[PDB]
Amino acid sequence: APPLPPRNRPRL
Amino acid sequence: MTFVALYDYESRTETDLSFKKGERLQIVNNTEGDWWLAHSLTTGQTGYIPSNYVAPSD
Repeated sequence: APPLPPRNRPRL
Repeated sequence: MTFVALYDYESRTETDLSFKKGERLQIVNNTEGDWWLAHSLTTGQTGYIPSNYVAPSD
């Protein structure tokens, strides 16, 4: 399966 | 336009959405990065998914 992408930038 | 899963995906955090290959998904938010908020039209559940595991459907 494809590599998972990094998690999105968390919003503050 | 709906999307279909190309692979199964098992949630890695509570607010992810797990899904199966072939599952039809509505993309609800796709402006926050590589992870999209999706609603399964098959299971009714909603959560984040890796955008590279799904593709546009009919």
